[PDB]
Amino acid sequence: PPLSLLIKPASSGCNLKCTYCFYHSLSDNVKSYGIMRDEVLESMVKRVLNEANGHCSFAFQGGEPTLAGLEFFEKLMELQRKHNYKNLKIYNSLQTNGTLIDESWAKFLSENKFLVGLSMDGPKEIHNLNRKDCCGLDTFSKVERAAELFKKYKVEFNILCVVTSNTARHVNKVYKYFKEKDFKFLQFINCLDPLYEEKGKYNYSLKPKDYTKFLKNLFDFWYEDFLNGNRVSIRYFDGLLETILLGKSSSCGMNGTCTCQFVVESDGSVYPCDFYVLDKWRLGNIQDMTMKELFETNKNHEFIKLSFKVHEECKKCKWFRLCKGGCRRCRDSKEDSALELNYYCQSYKEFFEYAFPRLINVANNIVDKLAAALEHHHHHH
Ligand SMILES: C[S@@+](CC[C@H](N)C(=O)[O-])C[C@H]1O[C@@H](n2cnc3c(N)ncnc32)[C@H](O)[C@@H]1O
Ligand code: SF4
Ligand code: SF4
Ligand code: SF4
Ligand SMILES: [Cl-]
Repeated sequence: PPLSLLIKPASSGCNLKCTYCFYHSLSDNVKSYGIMRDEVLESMVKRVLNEANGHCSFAFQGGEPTLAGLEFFEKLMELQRKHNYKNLKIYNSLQTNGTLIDESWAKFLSENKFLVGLSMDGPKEIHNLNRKDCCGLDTFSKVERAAELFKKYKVEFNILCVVTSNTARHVNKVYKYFKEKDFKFLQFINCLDPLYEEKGKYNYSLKPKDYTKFLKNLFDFWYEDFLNGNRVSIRYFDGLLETILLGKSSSCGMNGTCTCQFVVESDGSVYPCDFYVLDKWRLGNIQDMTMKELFETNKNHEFIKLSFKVHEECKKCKWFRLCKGGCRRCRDSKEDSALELNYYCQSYKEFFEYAFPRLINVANNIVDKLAAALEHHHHHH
């Protein structure tokens, strides 16, 4: 089929220590496999190019993927050029904290048509509250520097903003900052508490009541801009529009059930979702097994099967066709247990009662522009 992989080329290694981050190697309660060896990179690229049909996608995350260094990415591009025997279209993307981006990176990413996700939580004070370096110092100016480089070198990028309780209290400041910077492709990621911990216990924790307030305020700002002919693409609202018009969404977590994301750690180990890079969900190694073999594992089958359970409340919900129960990670409360109701169920219900009337209007407005914006959240065209 088409194949899409999420690769951690520096594993969980990172130069920052964001308060809410459970992905980095120096973080809460996460082993690092170091930098992906040339041999593992080559194995992975050739395998995807031989086994994919239609197209394939390589997404580089972590950890901070720029820690693998620019040479790693140059070798990636040489492998893609040499070994794409089927002449597939290849999509490449990079999610980065931005702090190591310089002119050499910006030129490389522009020249090689990468789609970049740049993590920025809002204006200076909001961003710096949680996104601190390993010495505990500020990072916002370095991220702004990366965004300016991306603008100068015409790199395609989205902003990835984590929604903490602070974000929810200050939607106006966040939305206005991104507007001033002319960042028109935004993705708001709900702050997740560490897996299987009791939810809502940290000062940054996004509780359901906070998330309701966030969604309603953000929608009002977005809709106002829409009425005034300023198009701002917000990934969730666009996913709602595409669910309304197409019956399905391009975003994992909006379609009711899980997919195998083919997360590849730097040792070549494979996992089904980036929220689940854990030994009990380790599918195998990409050096040893085909993508089909990995997908066909008992572990993958089970991971996907667990998400098909529909909560009883959802079956009767007026918004079910719109929401579909949300992302499995937001339903996974306890180790080895059946999924519960989405943590944010109440938030979605209240937001939908507030926003559904206006959502249709925009849905009736759209068309090619909506599909194109939605694609920008997924891959470089
Ligand atoms: C894990 S980072 C990896 C790439 C890179 N280091 C960066 O910051 O963009 C990927 C995205 O996940 C987000 N993230 C980190 N901790 C999170 C959490 N607890 N809940 C939701 N997203 C989180 C980050 O802010 C970032 O936007
Ligand atoms: S920069 Fe990215 S990986 Fe590193 S600590 Fe922050 S969110 Fe986590
Ligand atoms: S947990 Fe969420 S993001 Fe991961 S595969 Fe399932 S729906 Fe997708
Ligand atoms: S709003 Fe709540 S009950 Fe309705 S589909 Fe979503 S999670 Fe299920
Ligand atoms: Cl979003």
